[PDB]
Amino acid sequence: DIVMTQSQRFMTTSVGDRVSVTCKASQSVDSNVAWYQQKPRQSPKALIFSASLRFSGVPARFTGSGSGTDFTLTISNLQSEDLAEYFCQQYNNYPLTFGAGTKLELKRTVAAPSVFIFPPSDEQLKSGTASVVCLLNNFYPREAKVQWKVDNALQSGNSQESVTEQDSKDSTYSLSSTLTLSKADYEKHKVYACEVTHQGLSSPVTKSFNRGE
Amino acid sequence: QVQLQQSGGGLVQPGGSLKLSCAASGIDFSRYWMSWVRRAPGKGLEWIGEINPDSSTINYAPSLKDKFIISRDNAKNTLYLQMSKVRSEDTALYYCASLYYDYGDAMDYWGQGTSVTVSSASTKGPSVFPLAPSSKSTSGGTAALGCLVKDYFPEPVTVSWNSGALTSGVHTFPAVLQSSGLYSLSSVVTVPSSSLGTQTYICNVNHKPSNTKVDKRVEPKS
Repeated sequence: DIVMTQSQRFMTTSVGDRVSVTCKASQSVDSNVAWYQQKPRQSPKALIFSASLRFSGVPARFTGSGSGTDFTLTISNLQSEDLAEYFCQQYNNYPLTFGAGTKLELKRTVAAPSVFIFPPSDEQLKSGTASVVCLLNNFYPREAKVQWKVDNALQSGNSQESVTEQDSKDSTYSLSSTLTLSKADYEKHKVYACEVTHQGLSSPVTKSFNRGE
Repeated sequence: QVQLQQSGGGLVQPGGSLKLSCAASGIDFSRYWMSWVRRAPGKGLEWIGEINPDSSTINYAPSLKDKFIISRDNAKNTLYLQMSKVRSEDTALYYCASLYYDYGDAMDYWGQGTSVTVSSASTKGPSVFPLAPSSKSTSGGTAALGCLVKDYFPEPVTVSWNSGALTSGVHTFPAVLQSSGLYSLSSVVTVPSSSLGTQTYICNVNHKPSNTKVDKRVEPKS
């Protein structure tokens, strides 16, 4: 099978800039390459075929190039509506295969997260499990680290996180982390802390509560 | 306007069967090659197969010939994917697409996609727990509150606040698959700290697969 490799999963860019997304095939696929745009909660839209030709309706600022193994989608004068994921496909042989995609995000100024911790509710504890939630709100860039400490002891393996897509209005991200414990374990500790490190913070920020207070 | 309207899918047992449908409008369906593609969670798109206008050619990705039968009924402008002997790996979003056969197997129009989950587990509605605003919330500043939508199966849930009247400052996070095999997600909102004594905040949670509907009041704790 032919593997289509997109060398960067993520690219930061700005309105008005030129952006180039690359795609490399594991063996030659002549000019039988297509490009697609896809936004969150939408299906793909076709942009380019035969490596350099536009589908009808596609704006002229999208161009494509390459033949053999190395392909490029170039967006000139990037527009805000062009913020999306972009992925290639080869149709030179079977099976048809797709690149994994390159997602564009919009540069903005650094913004430190606003951090909040939430103890488990009394209702939940009746279930036998406790969830502790830490929210990091409206920060940029997307990179952030959240550590859980229970009675000051760093936790590992018992948390999961989830991150929103970049906000279309203010270009920030938000992130939740959930620590899962049994109720019996929850009740055996005093201090629950979420410790956050991010480029916008000169030192880590800790939010904490003592169980029961 | 070209549209490919998908239907079918949902939650099926391993070894089960499921037929997806894709209805075409705004094109002369009987002149078009059609394709099926899928995306598993966290993965790239993967082609399943294609069928030509009169059904005399049907090509499949080789790893998948056993599990999938593609067919079409031109009089209905409809394309089908029959799935059989499915396993958990076949959990994915399934797309139909038309093929740009004037030049090649590029996909010029895409359906909206159909979610399929393969699992032995039963449907399960979520529990909804408050994420109560901190009592220390900055005096005259901004407070955060939310709802934890825990332990449902399959996807999806929806969350609104105050029956859709509250939208600013809302972040509803992507679901996470827990090690229990059940999903969970949180929805949060930031609001003025001064409003916690006056405004009521209610998260409206729906889980259509289990017919679960929860309107959970989120209050400061005492």
